[PDB]
Amino acid sequence: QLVLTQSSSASFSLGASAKLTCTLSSQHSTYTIEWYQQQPLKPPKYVMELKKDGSHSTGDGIPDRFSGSSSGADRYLSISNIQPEDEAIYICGVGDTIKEQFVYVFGGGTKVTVLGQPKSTPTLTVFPPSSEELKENKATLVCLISNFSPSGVTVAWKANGTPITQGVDTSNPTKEGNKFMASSFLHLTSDQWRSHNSFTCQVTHEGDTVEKSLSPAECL
Amino acid sequence: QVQLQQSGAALVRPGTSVKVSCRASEYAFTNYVIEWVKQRPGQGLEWIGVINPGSGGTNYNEKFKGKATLIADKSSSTAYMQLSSLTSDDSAVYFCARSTYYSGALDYWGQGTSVTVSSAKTTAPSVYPLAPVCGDTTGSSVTLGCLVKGYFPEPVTLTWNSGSLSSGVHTFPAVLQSDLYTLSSSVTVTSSTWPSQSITCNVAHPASSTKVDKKIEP
Amino acid sequence: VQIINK
Repeated sequence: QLVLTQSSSASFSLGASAKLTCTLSSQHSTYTIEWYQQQPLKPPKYVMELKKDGSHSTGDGIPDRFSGSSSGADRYLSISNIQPEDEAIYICGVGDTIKEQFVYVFGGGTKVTVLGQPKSTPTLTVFPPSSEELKENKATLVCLISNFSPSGVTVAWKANGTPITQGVDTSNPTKEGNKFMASSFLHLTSDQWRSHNSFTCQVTHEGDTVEKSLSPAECL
Repeated sequence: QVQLQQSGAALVRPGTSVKVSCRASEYAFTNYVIEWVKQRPGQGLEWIGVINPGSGGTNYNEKFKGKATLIADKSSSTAYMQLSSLTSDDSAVYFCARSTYYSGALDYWGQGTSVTVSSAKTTAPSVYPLAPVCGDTTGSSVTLGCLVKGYFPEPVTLTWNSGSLSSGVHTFPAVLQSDLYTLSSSVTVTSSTWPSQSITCNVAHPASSTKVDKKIEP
Repeated sequence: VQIINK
């Protein structure tokens, strides 16, 4: 019966004001909730306790730009001057005694995207299949994506300029110094590699696109 | 600084059981409780339950009764969760966290313990040298690579020229497909350096007691 | 009302 419904995953410009909604099941309109922040590949962090009257207490190392407020069953997390570090999934939780046992329940989470961050455009390195792998009747094309920030990219492989979706494994982005890196692998037969004019690794980042193509053909 | 220090990553077989530990330091262990949270790979948080170390009293999410057991040892300030009868569905990161007797806030969290329930078998990688097509040979710099295909488990260690090539090296974390990891590393040198000077990638897989050195040939 | 006792 104890239910937390979260505001649709939302995007905000850097420096703008964000307001997230956590909605309690109506009979639990009076309840105190907690907000959590989970940044990529890190444990959740306690943001604040937020009561029915909109009074709140923030956790260790939570800047003053996070505040909370309430209206009926609605619990709001407000972020003024939203920063890149504020990009995360924000999760609400609520505790109660139901059938004489303690229960804690989480909201499904709201993914918060911060638009207009300082941009470093990805570098691509693309490698053809090795002679050695081709001799095994197999062909892995490799696309190495580096020097980009923020971390959000997509990867598309093309064959003669058209989509190739099967046999692709693409990594999550990970930190490399103050930027990110990712990799993508396209698995073909040696026959698929020889039988096409070109293949393309196409990476989207912050509204930009970078592509790098390679050809099996001789350089004559 | 309040800290909860959890035990390291676990790779275990289905039908088996695992014990994760959560050691408290820098706060009064028995003035607070310990709760445990489950996070499946692309998913949200699932509350497992709570142990009051001072009382030994527990409360469980119904969904985990018979799956999770919470224990705490006051003499060592350590909480434990045994997961039993493990399946694919129990593969997750498990967090411990501090809470109070009378409030909901999980105010401090452990780093998390990755539990992987899998039948995956130890597999030495296939290493392939990656030279450019002729089109990528016309620059002032040249970028060579190493493909480390189909290994299990992590990690591999990769060096270039036994570590003599250190700057201009980018080693990418592995992709996982059907219980085999694949990764690639690149090294960028001046076009005057290669192929006139030898470049080799050195790949060690401690799990398999294998090492492979592949020379990059035009 | 909300009651928490662990």
